[PDB]
Amino acid sequence: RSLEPEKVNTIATSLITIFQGQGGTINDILDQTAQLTASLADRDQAIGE
Amino acid sequence: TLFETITAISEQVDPIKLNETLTAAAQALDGLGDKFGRSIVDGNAILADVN
Amino acid sequence: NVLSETVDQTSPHLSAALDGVARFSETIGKRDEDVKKLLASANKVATVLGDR
Amino acid sequence: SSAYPTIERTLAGISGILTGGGIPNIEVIQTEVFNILNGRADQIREFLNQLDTFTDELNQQREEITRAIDSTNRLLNIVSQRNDTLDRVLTEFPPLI
Amino acid sequence: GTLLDEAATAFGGLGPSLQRLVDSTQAIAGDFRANIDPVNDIIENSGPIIDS
Amino acid sequence: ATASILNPSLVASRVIQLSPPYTGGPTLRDGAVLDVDRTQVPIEYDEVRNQVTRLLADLGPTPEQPKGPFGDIIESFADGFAGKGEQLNRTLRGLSDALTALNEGRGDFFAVVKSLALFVNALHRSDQQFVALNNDLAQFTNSFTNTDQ
Repeated sequence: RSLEPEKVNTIATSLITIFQGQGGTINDILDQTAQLTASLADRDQAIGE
Repeated sequence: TLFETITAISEQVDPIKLNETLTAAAQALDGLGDKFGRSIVDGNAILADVN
Repeated sequence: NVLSETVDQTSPHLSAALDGVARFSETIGKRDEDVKKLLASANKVATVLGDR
Repeated sequence: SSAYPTIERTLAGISGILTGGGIPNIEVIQTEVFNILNGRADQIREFLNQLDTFTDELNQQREEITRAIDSTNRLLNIVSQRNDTLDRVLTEFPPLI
Repeated sequence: GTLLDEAATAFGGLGPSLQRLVDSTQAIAGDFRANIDPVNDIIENSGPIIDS
Repeated sequence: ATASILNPSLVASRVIQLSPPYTGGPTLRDGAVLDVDRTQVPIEYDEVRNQVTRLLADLGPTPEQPKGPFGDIIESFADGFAGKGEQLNRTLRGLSDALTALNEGRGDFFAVVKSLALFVNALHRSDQQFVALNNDLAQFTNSFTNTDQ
């Protein structure tokens, strides 16, 4: 019942349209957010105060 | 040979862990899948206005 | 294949992002009541400021 | 010495996976995933692009953000340690004004 | 086996927590879009006062 | 009613079954005609064999992809997420906690936003007036503090 053709085809085409060549973009997002959140978390005591 | 291969595959699934993983994934979006997509579109508009 | 290659590409840059997001989220998540009370008080004060 | 799995053992393992594995949840999960991706693949792609832009811009200002955090911390510490004077002002000045 | 073990470790009992995460994310994003003109005004007009 | 042809078992006599049992309302009168839009046929063994062969050939291993799409995706997910189970669990818990805390104060936060918007939109045009005011205030309070007493 979960192997219905319409849902599988729509999911597959959408995943293709979304992740086509976006490895570099996602790597950049991960690195930038890692650096920003580490910088913000180094001020845990400051934010608490 | 086909039965041996299927058995070798099936001995690795360990249905307890698969069951808890699938239950967590199903509860994660049990009733909000259109809401999350509308959220992504709304965030797209937000970033298009903020950047 | 697309999912396989995307996971292959963006795997080495994942653990650092997970750790950073976890730490920054725990910075606020262990102060839930304080944040909510702060937002309520800020709502009162800012409404007073904006009305006048 | 060994023995090939029988059809009974193979089907028993498959049935164990199918019953004790939470298979019905899949037909929910996939369904909801469909609702996420129905007619919004282009918009999710451009959202990924704009999120990259936004996160890069914030990372370019993380030093200013932490400097503002330290500065606000110091100012709020001083005001908190003078809160008594703040309370006295709020009690006594509005009637005078 | 390794992937299923990792998925079990990552998604042990996070049903309610992930549900709350997704609901909060969608609500915050929708309300933020509904209130984007005040955010634009704050961003583009708070600079002059603070700079002065 | 929908007349469907059924194959009860591996070897059997196929039968026409009227699927919806009668519960009332109008009834199937004599001489009625059922078109193709309300009839069904069994799956047939040839179709099963054709689809099984097609899916095994197209989604199976190839010389360029020795493990096939499913083998490659499970290998990439197993190696790309090795040792990140606990970290992902902690990140998801923290993110859920923080986002729930923000969502419970979402109305207050956006009330703050809508009020600060009016405050700033009314106080932004007078930036030079504010600089003039601060300089005038310093000049005025300097007039009474030229000496100590």
